[PDB]
Amino acid sequence: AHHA
Amino acid sequence: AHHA
Amino acid sequence: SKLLMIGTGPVAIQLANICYLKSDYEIDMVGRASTSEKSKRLYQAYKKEKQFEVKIQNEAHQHLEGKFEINRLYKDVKNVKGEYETVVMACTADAYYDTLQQLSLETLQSVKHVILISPTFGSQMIVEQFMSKFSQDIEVISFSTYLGDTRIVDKEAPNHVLTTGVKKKLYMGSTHSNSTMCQRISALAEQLKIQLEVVESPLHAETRNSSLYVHPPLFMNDFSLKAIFEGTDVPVYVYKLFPEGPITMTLIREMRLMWKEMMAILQAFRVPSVNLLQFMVKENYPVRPETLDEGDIEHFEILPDILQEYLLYVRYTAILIDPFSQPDENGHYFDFSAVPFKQVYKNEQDVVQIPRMPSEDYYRTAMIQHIGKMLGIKTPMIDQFLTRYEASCQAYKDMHQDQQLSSQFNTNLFEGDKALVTKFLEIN
Amino acid sequence: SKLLMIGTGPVAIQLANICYLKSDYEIDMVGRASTSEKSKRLYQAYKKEKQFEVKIQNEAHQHLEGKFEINRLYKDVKNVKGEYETVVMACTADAYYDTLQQLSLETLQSVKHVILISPTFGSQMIVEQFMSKFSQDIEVISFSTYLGDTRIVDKEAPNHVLTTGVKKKLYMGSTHSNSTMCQRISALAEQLKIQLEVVESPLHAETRNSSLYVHPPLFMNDFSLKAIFEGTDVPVYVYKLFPEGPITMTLIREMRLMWKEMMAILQAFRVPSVNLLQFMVKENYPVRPETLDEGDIEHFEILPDILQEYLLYVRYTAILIDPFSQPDENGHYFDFSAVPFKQVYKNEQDVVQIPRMPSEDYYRTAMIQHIGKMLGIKTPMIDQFLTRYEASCQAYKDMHQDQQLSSQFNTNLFEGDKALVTKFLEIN
Ligand SMILES: [N+]
Ligand SMILES: [N+]
Repeated sequence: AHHA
Repeated sequence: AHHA
Repeated sequence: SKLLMIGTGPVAIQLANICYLKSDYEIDMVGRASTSEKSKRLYQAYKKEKQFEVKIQNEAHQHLEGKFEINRLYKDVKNVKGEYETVVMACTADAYYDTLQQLSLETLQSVKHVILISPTFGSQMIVEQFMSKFSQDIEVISFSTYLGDTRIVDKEAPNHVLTTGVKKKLYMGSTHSNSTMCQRISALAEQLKIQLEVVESPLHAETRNSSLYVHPPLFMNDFSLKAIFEGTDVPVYVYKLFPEGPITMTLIREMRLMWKEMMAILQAFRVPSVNLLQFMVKENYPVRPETLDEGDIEHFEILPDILQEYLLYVRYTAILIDPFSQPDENGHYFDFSAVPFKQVYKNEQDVVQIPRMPSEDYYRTAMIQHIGKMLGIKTPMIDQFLTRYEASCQAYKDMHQDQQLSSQFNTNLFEGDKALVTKFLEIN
Repeated sequence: SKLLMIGTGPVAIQLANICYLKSDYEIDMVGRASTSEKSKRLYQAYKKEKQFEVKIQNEAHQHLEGKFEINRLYKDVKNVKGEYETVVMACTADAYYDTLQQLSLETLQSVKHVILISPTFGSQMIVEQFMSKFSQDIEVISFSTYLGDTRIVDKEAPNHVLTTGVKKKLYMGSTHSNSTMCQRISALAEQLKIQLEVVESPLHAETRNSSLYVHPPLFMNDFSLKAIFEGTDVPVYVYKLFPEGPITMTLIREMRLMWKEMMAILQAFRVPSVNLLQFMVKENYPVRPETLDEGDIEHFEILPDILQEYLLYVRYTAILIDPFSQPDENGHYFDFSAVPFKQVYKNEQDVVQIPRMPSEDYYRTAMIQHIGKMLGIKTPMIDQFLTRYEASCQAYKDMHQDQQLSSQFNTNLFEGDKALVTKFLEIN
């Protein structure tokens, strides 16, 4: 889901 | 408390 | 030694307590029950207790607190009679003219000093030019802003107010250099532990108000005008970045542009320029040393346009939170930017009002626009701000024909004020 | 038609399933139980079930799923015997040389193609130059990045993996223009519904990886290095603004500087420049049209320095949240930037490891530095990044003398890799  |  | 205090809001009460405690004046206050349910509750509350009260939140400000009575609370402006040496205007700047013009000739001829507590740029001019018909040597004093934050906790006891904050620095100018009244005010500020820079003119002081430069871009754009006039699907916030709020590169550019148009106007009056960034960061809300370079803050005014904008954007982003608040155990700080837009609303007589933001900025900006024309300075950014606000007002009238609307929705307001500025600038 | 797949992590498994389903190769995989408890659990799990499995989360990616067996899982690199036409490197780029150098001469002489799945800038050069002692016409293929996001849900079943995302665009180059292997890979990408731009060279493809330009400034600064090596009083976050995270005007400038040093290096090899902003915004994570001007995105590379920085800062601020997520009823979006820093940690044998961020960026940046010297291009920003990382490593050793530490804390690593790049650049 988050910034990678 | 907040920005005024 | 009679003082007439125009206004019955929190500001008026704080100021009235200061006069009561620290001056020799007999104090009369004036509201407007003839046109305000707020004013009527204040009058009714004062009539009942026979006392006003200022409380404080931070004991740093002890010297501002107190219970007091005044000599006379007038119910409406037109009731005022007799002679007053000093008039203090603790109303909003757009009412200065409309209020003085209701006083009697006898009252108006007696006045020596008009002290403007929250004037806009142009207020002294309006008020000096007006009062000139009645007085040969009227002294007009402008402050940059009110000294702090004062409010009513309880709407039902509006004679009891609470001062929650005091500003770090204030500015003041008089039409009369180093007058007795300037020096008295300076000694008073010292007694109140409030720093006060005396500047060369009222106009100089009127320009040291960050809101002049910042509120118009923040509130007179499509995003904000929608939030205030139409509403949103989910709450949005004044100080947040798009889409949570209006702040955008576009908005920051509109602010720089407006600031520069104002700096051109100020160069005309030979008033020093305002380092908007330094003001924001050293006088209003601080940021961490790591966020902005001290050289960039100092030299802001001569930095390239794109860099001035970058620094403004960066400033706003740095106060998304209060970086000096205590972070919680997940590393999260106080959400300092979560300030909702106040929407248009029906008063208790079902009349639609436009909130202070941007009601009052329309007046400020309209006056800046009018100075600009009279000086032959172009103000395309200002003009657009005003056009947007007028559009939103017209759109509301078309959309809400079954609704009773305040005079704030009308055009073109402020004719008297404009005529006086026109006259003042022909004469100098 | 034998393929040797170096690696047993999630990436290797995803790729192995693709080969199993879509190619004619017999697949052997190689781990490193001789030096890795992770590798040993994978080997033990595969031995037990005799199956690997890829699941997907989004049914858009059906064609990647499957249960499969391979021909042979090797326990360690040194066990590999025989001939393989194709070698796929699904390990980290810093292990390419160290791994190939453990294969037998017989194996190394047989190889026709080495396919590098997550190479850094310089990887093809290292690998081509190495393999040249054994082969006269080795073909080396570099991708920009791995095709997606694959992980293990459950550490105890590491033969079962989950592909959660697939990239929008990938790049690929070969030492051999429009080779059979390029065309096969292109047809395969089409079958997998993955867009693949074929570029002129492996080096061209290696430069289309946003992480090359972004990770070094983000992770090799005092704020981040402290968070990874020492820890913080409260959790801090990789993508947040100071003080919640490292992002600062200073950090954004360090990124622009690093990007330009890299653009100078690329002009030397006559590889096109990379529009870092366009990449970030059109290929990685989109932003709202209101946030950035389409002209500014398009023309980023020729805009003034201060403006390039402003746009980068603005980009990062715009993804503090996911602006395309569903806001909740208070107007709050998903906290997309709340990514914690992984700290140094003890493996299960009590040896301190440095996490992938910034372990792997030290290697990438060290190679960029070494290309730079050999080309006579100055890289003062790069140099400083490396110096900071070396300082933090040395500071950890001084501070943790009672602790067993991995070889990652040593200097100067990568001698073999550096020698090969040196040799490759003397020859061209
Ligand atoms: N503001
Ligand atoms: N990033």
